[PDB]
Amino acid sequence: ALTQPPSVSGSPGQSVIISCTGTSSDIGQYNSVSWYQQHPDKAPKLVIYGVTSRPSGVSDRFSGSKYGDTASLTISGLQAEDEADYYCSSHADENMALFGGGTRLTVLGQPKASPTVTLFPPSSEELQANKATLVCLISDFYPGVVKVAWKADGSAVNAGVETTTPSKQSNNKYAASSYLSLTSDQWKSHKSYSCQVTHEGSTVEKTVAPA
Amino acid sequence: QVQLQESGPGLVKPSETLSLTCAVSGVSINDGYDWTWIRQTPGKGLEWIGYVFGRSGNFNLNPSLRNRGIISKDTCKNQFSLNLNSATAADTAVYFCARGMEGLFAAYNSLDVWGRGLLVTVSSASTKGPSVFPLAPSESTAALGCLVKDYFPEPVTVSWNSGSLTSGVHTFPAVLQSSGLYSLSSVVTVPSSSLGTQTYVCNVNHKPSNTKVDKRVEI
Repeated sequence: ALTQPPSVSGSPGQSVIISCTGTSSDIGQYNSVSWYQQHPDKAPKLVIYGVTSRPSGVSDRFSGSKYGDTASLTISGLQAEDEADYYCSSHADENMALFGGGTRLTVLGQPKASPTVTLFPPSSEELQANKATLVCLISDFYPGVVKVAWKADGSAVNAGVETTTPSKQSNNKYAASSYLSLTSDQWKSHKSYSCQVTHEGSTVEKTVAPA
Repeated sequence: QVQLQESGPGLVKPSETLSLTCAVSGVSINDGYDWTWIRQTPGKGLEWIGYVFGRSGNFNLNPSLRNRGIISKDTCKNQFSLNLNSATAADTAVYFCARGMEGLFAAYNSLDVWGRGLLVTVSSASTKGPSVFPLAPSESTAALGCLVKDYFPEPVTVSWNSGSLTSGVHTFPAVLQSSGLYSLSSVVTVPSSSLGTQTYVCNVNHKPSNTKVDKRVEI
């Protein structure tokens, strides 16, 4: 591949240089480089084409350069709207193109927020098949790391559990979810279950019980 | 407008062929546009696969995938296609189609229009359709939801009241179980006075199994 730094960070209103280092037979030999912006779960957006040019409607805040076998993107006037993975690509010898390994741009100093936790019991439609699950949904939080644990009758549960790696929403805050998977006897065994989520040392807890 | 959209099987078995089409709107497939395929192995970065030159029908691929696939253009349907033989687990990725903007040298490097992407999964496993259950309030304050259990492969798509709802809807990323089957959940935040005054239903579609279903969150 072309080589990029795995991640880079910058404060609001600042400017950042994102770099892609290839070899002489791709970045060097040809004045054909481009940059793409990718928000998660969405298609890449073209940001610069050739070493220098911008598509229509791409903001004046983006510019491109090349020196020797290396090329770079400048983003200036950082908004949180600029938080994305950024990919470089260049034409390569005899009718190819090559991508760089990608780089994740973190825009620092955004307002923190602790999770809007929601919790639901098994459906009565579900436990009629004598299998039962608890659904805990974790929404609108930043920064994006969470500790999360379940309890049965106020005591900790360490089997039958799965939890997502967190995911960025449209609004740059994070979502996640946790699931507890039970038989109907194991649902009925306990008069309440709780999902406990801890974010920046502050704790949100949500509680559920039969009927 | 110029629009592209991917089509193809969501599941492929090891050492089959994986095929995809990209249907082109608003421009002729013959307009000379470097009709390009790109993949993104999930959370592992972009790969360029290759292109078709619209007005000559010549094609070229990535030196890993030439000698194993072709790309072609269909003049009758106004679309282009990737055929990628001897499929392996590594070929599991989101596949995108794209347009190289007109008349650049190496325009397949400078891709102005992109398609939505289609996840293709390579597995010896079987497709399995979802089990769909409603989630209903008293026990979370204003949110309805739905649960979509133990399906394969990815993805499943969800909507509320047949697309009458968009505001206040949020569908969560799935989680992989140890069984290799996935599950996910969807919610909609409802103005609490509306419960039983307005009907709430979720539409669900796991197309790799042809499973389309609708479910009543019956208050």
